[PDB]
Amino acid sequence: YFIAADGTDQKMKAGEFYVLGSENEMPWKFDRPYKSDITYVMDAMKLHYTDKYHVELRITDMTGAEVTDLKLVTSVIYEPGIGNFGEGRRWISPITSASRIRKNLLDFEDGEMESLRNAFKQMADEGRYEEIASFHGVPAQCPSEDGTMVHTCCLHGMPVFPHWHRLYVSLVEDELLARGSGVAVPYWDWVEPFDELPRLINEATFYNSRT
Amino acid sequence: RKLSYNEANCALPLMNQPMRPFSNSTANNDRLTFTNSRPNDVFDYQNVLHYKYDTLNFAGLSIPQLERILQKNQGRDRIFAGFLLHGIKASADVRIYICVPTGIGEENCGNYAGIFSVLGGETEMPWQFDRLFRYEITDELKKLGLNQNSHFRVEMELTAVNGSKITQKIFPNPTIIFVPSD
Amino acid sequence: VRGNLVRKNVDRLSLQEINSLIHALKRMQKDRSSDGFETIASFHALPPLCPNPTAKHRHACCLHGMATFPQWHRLYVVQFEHSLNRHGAIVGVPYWDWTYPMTEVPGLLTSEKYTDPFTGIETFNPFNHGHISFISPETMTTREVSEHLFEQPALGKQTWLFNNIILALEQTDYCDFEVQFEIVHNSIHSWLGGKELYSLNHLHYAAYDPAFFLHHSNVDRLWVVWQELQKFRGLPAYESNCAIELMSQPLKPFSFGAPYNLNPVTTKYSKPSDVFNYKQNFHYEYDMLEMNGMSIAQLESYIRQERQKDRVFAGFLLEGFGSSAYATFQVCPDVGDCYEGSHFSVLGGSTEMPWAFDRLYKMEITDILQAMALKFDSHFTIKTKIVAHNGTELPESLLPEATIVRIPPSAQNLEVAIPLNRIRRNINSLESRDVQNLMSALKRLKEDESDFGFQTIAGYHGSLMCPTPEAPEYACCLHGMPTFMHWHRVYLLHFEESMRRHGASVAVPYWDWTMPSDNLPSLLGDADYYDAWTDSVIENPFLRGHIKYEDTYTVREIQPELFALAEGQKESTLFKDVMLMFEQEDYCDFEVQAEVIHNSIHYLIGGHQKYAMSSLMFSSFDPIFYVHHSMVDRLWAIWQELQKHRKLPHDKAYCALDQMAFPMKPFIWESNPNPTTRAVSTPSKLFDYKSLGYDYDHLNFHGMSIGQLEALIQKQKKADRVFAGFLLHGIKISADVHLKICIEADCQEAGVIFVLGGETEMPWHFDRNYKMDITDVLKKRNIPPEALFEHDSKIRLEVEIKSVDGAVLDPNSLPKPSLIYAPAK
Amino acid sequence: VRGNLVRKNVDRLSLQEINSLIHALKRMQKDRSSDGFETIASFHALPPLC
Amino acid sequence: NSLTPSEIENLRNALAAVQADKTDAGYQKIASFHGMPLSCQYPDGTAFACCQHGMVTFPHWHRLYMKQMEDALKAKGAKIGIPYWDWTTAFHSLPILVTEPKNNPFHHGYIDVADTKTTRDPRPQSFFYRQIAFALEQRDFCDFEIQFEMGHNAIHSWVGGPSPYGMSTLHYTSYDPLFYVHHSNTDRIWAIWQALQKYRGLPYNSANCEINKLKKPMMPFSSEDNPNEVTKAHSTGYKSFDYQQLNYEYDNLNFHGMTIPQLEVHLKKIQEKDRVFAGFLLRAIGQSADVNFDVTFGGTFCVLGGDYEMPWAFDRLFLYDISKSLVHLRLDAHDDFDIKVTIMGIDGKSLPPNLLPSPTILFKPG
Amino acid sequence: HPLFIDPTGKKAKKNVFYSGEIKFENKVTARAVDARLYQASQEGQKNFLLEGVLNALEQEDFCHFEVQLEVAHNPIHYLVGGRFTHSMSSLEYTSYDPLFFLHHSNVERHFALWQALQKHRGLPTRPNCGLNLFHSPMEPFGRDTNPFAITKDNSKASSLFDYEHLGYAFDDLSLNGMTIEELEALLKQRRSGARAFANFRLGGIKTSAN
Ligand SMILES: *[C@@H]1O[C@H](CO)[C@@H](O[C@@H]2O[C@H](CO)[C@@H](O[C@@H]3O[C@H](CO)[C@@H](O)[C@H](O[C@H]4O[C@H](CO)[C@@H](O)[C@H](O)[C@@H]4O)[C@@H]3O)[C@H](O)[C@H]2NC(C)=O)[C@H](O)[C@H]1NC(C)=O
Ligand SMILES: *[C@@H]1O[C@H](CO)[C@@H](O[C@@H]2O[C@H](CO)[C@@H](O)[C@H](O)[C@H]2NC(C)=O)[C@H](O)[C@H]1NC(C)=O
Ligand SMILES: *[C@@H]1O[C@H](CO)[C@@H](O[C@@H]2O[C@H](CO)[C@@H](O)[C@H](O)[C@H]2NC(C)=O)[C@H](O)[C@H]1NC(C)=O
Ligand code: CUO
Ligand code: CUO
Ligand code: CUO
Repeated sequence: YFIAADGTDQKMKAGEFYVLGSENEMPWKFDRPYKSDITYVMDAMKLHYTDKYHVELRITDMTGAEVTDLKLVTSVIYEPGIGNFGEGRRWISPITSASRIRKNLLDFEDGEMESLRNAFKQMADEGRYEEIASFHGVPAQCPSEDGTMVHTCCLHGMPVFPHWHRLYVSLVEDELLARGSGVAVPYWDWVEPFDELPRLINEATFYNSRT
Repeated sequence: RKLSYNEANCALPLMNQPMRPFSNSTANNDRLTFTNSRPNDVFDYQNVLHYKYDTLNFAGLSIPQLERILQKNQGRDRIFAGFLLHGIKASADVRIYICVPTGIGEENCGNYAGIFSVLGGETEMPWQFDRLFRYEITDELKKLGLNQNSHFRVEMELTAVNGSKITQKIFPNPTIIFVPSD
Repeated sequence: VRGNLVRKNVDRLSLQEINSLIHALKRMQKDRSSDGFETIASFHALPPLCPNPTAKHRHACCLHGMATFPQWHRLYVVQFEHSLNRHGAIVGVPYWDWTYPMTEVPGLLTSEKYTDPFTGIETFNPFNHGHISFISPETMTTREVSEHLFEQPALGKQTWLFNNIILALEQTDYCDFEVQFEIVHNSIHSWLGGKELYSLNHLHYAAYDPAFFLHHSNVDRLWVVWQELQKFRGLPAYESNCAIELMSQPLKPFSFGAPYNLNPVTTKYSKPSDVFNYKQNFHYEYDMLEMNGMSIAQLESYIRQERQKDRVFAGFLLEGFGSSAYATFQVCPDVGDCYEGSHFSVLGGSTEMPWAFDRLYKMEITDILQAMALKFDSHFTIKTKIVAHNGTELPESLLPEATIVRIPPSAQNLEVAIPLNRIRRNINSLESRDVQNLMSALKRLKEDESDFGFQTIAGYHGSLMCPTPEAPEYACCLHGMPTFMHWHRVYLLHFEESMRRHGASVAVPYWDWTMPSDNLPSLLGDADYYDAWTDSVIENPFLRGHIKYEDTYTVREIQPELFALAEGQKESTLFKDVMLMFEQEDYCDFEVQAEVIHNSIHYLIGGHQKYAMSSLMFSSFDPIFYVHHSMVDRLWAIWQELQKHRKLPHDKAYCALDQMAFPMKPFIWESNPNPTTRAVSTPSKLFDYKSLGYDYDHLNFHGMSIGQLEALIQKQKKADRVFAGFLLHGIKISADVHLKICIEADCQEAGVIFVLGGETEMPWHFDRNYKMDITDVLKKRNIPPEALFEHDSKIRLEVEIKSVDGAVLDPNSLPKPSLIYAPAK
Repeated sequence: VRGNLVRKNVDRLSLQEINSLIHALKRMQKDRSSDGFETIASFHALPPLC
Repeated sequence: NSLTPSEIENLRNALAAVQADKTDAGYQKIASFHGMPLSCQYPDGTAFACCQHGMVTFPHWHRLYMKQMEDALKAKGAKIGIPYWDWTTAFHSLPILVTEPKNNPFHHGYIDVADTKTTRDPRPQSFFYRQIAFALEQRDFCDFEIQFEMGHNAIHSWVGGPSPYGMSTLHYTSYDPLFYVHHSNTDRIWAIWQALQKYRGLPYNSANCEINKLKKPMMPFSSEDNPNEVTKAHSTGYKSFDYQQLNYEYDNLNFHGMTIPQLEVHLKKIQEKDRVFAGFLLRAIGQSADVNFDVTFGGTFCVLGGDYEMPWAFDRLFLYDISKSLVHLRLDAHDDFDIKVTIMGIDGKSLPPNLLPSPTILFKPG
Repeated sequence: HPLFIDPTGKKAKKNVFYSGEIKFENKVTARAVDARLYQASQEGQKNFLLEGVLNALEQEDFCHFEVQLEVAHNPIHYLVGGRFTHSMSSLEYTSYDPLFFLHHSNVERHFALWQALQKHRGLPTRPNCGLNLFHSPMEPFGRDTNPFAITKDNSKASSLFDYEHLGYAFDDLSLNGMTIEELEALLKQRRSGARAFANFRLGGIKTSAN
């Protein structure tokens, strides 16, 4: 079965299935539809589920010759995510493809800190992290539109401010884990009042147990 | 709240242009950030950037408890100061003072209400917030026994990160907003 | 004590009233006092006095591009008002409202000369123009009229001002109101002023043109309307919660008690906070607080309906520059073709006090995006070109590039004042006049030989005419599938239109067969009636339809069981069947239950006959068809309401998206009488009935509110139930399936289900099985559901299907039932 | 409880009001029932019933 | 829940059956004991209400009382035991059997003494879960009971509301079919605990505090005029601990989704985080009232009581965790706080003030 | 109803009884029923139809029976026909409506009942009233073109006093479940007492009237 639009008209195969049959097989018909998800090919066509798409299929027997004709496929169901806490779902923390856990800096342990330090030191020893800071920093890499002038690349006036830095913290963490970090980049909550700065960043030196 | 979370109803034409340092083939060679450089790509962090936070509760409050607090906050009469901000070529601290008129003659001023910061650098990309930033001055007015109806004005004192060259009248005068309780 | 002055509409002014106005202005124009015209015109802008009259450097006086703009100009009009009232005007300052579409500039504004009817002397019309004293005695204001002033409503389109005036009046926040409001007002300044230097488009000289004060009399009126709206909404009308800071700073030059302002009242209320209560302070009234003839009530309704739509806006951030200019923005997709978006204007001069809006000025582009066939999150941009008064194109760098914001629909109930003739009512509630109106209308329609006629529309269902004529080899009706409801909804719509076309002031009634009925309701039952207006006796048009190509009238052989199905009264089988349908929280699950019951009634009123309601091919020719289909449609509306009451989807459904997109077959074709049913051929569009222009009075099942329905629905889910499942499909004929449960070889009737069909059918297969609970039947035989799982006793279901023409009876071509156990959650 | 009908001045009518008026009278002019134009017109004079 | 028809089916008839025996009680005598009509006498023979709440022997009396009631459906197709509904598990609505308006024996009872059927007025993570779990946490029996009784009567407060004829009142509660069914559950909770102990090697069919009182016999179950031999046999305190010789069984003593062993892990798991509790002294008062806490909301809990009830005072404090309150105010058990309370009567009024003294406020690590 | 449902599905046929077609001039005869015809109401109006024939059944002359029978038979024609010109309401077209004959089978059945009652005891069943009108063959039955000989032979009113030879019989001819002796009991004991009557002098007014 393929999905076709009215426009091009261009098609994309949505997969196949086999139904088993013989000459004297038991009379049978489903009281339920066989569902195949077909969601990927839909997004691949840049085709929203509302635009007119008629569903088309071709059927073959075991030999080469084509069989005609059928079949009722007039139903294309839309399955909403279980997580969006919508009309049909109660509030449930959605299960996601999430690898790394970022945790509170205060909840860190003696080992997890030394792990994070050594991993980042390696990132600092090699020329890497300064290169990442330079995405945001003062050497300007952003000269548009003509360009008269070059600007710092980070976006601060926009509503897409969080998006930019959401990506920044992602980039540094991804490179940090590859440098063997035991944990993802932690958040430290300034929202909780403190008389001093965190262990991790405050003191100029730490005792390294390995060396 | 049943609202948009992985999408934005707000300023749309910004959401499809890829982040300029990340979208650039150089120097971003990390394929992860490169492909997902467009603002809409990075909305659900978990599925795309494969990370999570241990708990998404704030100050020890589960999210239902959070919205409960937030709703109680809206349950009372509150008063705000409106700030129209934009790109200076330097970062600065602006402090809020509540100016109270003295009976005879007219007079003023200084009572410390709050502080907030604006960030910047000489070569930053220019910008202008198209809505007011709000600061709740409600409790400070209460300590002055003041009201939304009572006579007063709000003055900002711009101290930049120089420590010196205390800045002078960069932003429109603070607006005063009153939100009555529901 | 004198009594308030009334600000009349211009065209309403009488010859006496115009006269006193024209002579009064004549004097205050010649008046060199500070009560005079040149002097008051000085208050606004160019001969500046505003920082204070003594300043070395001065700016323009009036407030513009800030929250207190309405207040300043309110007080500025009463300044001009009090002058000419003391100069002998019997009325307040007239307005010309742009709320109504414009065909022309008002007479007292446009005609250069005026003749006094009473003294017969032709003189120069004082309102035609104004003199600018300081420039030269020989210097007058001049005007240029843009055709953008005279726009009239199109098919779907509406005039710029109308859309944008409502857009302002929609706002609930004063500052959000003010920003939208001012720019709406800016339009006339540009449209009457034009590119002329001494005009209304120049901030400097605008007040020197006398039209300024008539125009702003309306600007003031709009604020009073918005003020009135806020009172209606239970909001602060006479106070402003935003920009509180500005409501203290007094209005110049009005604030000067000393020689510059002689008005005692204007000085006293120079504070913008005091400018609010116009009737008590400044003593003036309006004749009518109306937007284009709408009451403030009608206004808010329109407003709330528009808030239900899915809308998207172009946002503009405006910072002020002298001089005045107008902006044009276009909506441009990724492909090169650009479409024209709307346009707006700013008012400015060189001496203006610098101004910046702290919010976005919104423009609606939602109607334009739909024309461009792309949604809100699709790739599209906005290019803006702004030309000055001068007028050279001003750099795109001058104003920040536009933003775009989509506001989601707000799902909540509305009034909504629906035309009396377009509501569908319970057939037993109809008064004698509705009955007579319907009958006269139906007789004419059946007599109609045009395509609008009864034969033609009845031919849409049971034919023989599905695409493409003449290929079929097909029948053209939609069942059984989710799109079944939809098709018959347009069909019923199509019927309602034809009714109205012959003078029906009554929408198609619904007959409630779920209530106990001893016989068919009289409107449908009576054979003939005596007209008084004609001495003739004529037969009820609802009784039978004539089938033209078959040369036979419809027949109604009523099974005694039809009445017996609902004799509960609340224990009635029909009640139980429908409540089980209402429980469904999926649209497709709702549909099968809905249509099976629909087939039940079809069968029982015209049973065991060809050319009857029971036979699918000819049922539409019997007039009660539509009345029945009014009922099933209402049932769906109740479900939609039930669905909206639960958080579940009401306006759309996630089912057969393959069908919902494509529009339906008999209606689309170019050979269709009315264009309206053609427009709504798509199933997606008829999902909500209100948008189609009709409504049911009322929406409740038996004596229960919707909340009470869900309560009784939940209660049924709190008990254990046992269903029999029926996968159904199209046999080439109508049939009744009798269900018997057998505890042993002894069998008793468990229930019955009906099937619609005809020789010319559209082959149909259901998506799931229709359900019917025999739980109460089981409880009657004292076989608790545990025994269903027991090997002994042995129990079975037997089905005897009988053809529409008895018996015949048919060997079993329908799948055998299934036992489904639903434990309470 | 249904709000009072307003008798407006003719020249004051908006396009929406004019339109709904045109279509109403058009139907009631075609309405052959007693609530139609012809029958209501009779109440005044010539086809007499008094 | 999980009932299979006609399992439901048999019972109504049985409940129907005893609605009038009505000789033995038949049901009204069986009702009186918790209910209003006077159970017993001081030696001066003055009216008492032979209700045995407020004391440590609280469960036995009831757990029995179910029995008396339970026996009463005897061979009337009393084919299974009185069911229990786990009020711990959060619930949008009340349970059917006692809801169905028509032809249902569980809707209401009648009262010869008042000429009326019962009236009930319900009033608005799961609160009871948190409240019960604590009770389970405890290891002393006495410590357990105070929480066990208070968790319990929270429902007699909320099911009944403001009707004298109702579950909120001591006087006529016992009359409403809802009452036993709530019980099975209360009893079940107790049983679970016993299993808990047993798991922990603490005494379960015994109890070291107080030796005083378990030995006092219990009327009416004492009384000669109780024509059931069994209850009298265990009329005592110390008997009635082993419910095994009753003889009944609960389908499963598992708190929702937990093996007993699973349960201790849970509690053990809870116990990690340091908590903070408030404990009140509660003591007899004729009326029945609900009490609402404050510092944000800290509330709440209810006390069951009626006219002519034996007076009682708890030996120990009643604890209610208020940690969520502190986080709410962001306090550290360090910053110091005012614990403000309120105490409404079941009838519309009137929140009279203590009465109860002052709440102590105590901290548990951790 | 205007349509007859045959047990066989088939096609519907205009049921012959609803409307008789008037072939000369042009069709048809519908009927505007008057409300008086239906008296199922709780007490009132009283059954005036019954009282009508009940009043004729009491009279023991033929003349008196005849005038009271004929008047009592008019309500049906009037109330069924109603304002409509072509119907039972006028004697000009009433015979074209099939209900006419279903109506007159009853009034003849009443006539039989009366002769039975006179025969009960002990009075003539003969018309002693219109002797001269009895000797002429009543048109158009005595007409030369009569399809049936049985009516042409009995076309004289003289030979129509009895109906046994006319080849028909009624199943009951007892109004409202009353024995011939039960009816006579009511009749005879409605005769007992002081009475008062509205005396009407009637004749043709060239129209039907109430
Ligand atoms: C995508 O990124 C690439 C690089 O990742 C970027 O190209 C870079 O552009 C910058 C900006 O011009 C180049 O910057 C150089 O920086 C050094 C100092 O670090 C300077 O010596 C150079 O010029 C300086 O002096 C000039 C006067 O003599 C000044 O006018 C100028 O502003 C500097 O101060 C020089 O600018 C850098 O070499 C490139 N690198 C590469 C690899 O191209 C590119 O612009 C980005 N593309 C887009 C579309 O954003
Ligand atoms: C630090 O002080 C300097 C002045 O010595 C400020 O510099 C000027 O700032 C204004 C804007 O306020 C600019 O228009 C001038 O071009 C700046 N001149 C120079 C030489 O920098 C600077 O703004 C201050 N920065 C901070 C953070 O206060
Ligand atoms: C027409 O108008 C524009 C602006 O009104 C004039 O240019 C402005 O000149 C001032 C300096 O006096 C600048 O500050 C503005 O930036 C200029 N314009 C804009 C739009 O920003 C222009 O010179 C005029 N040209 C004509 C038609 O005479
Ligand atoms: O700096 Cu750009 O991010 Cu905080
Ligand atoms: O307001 Cu001053 O301009 Cu129309
Ligand atoms: O009409 Cu298509 O079936 Cu009811």
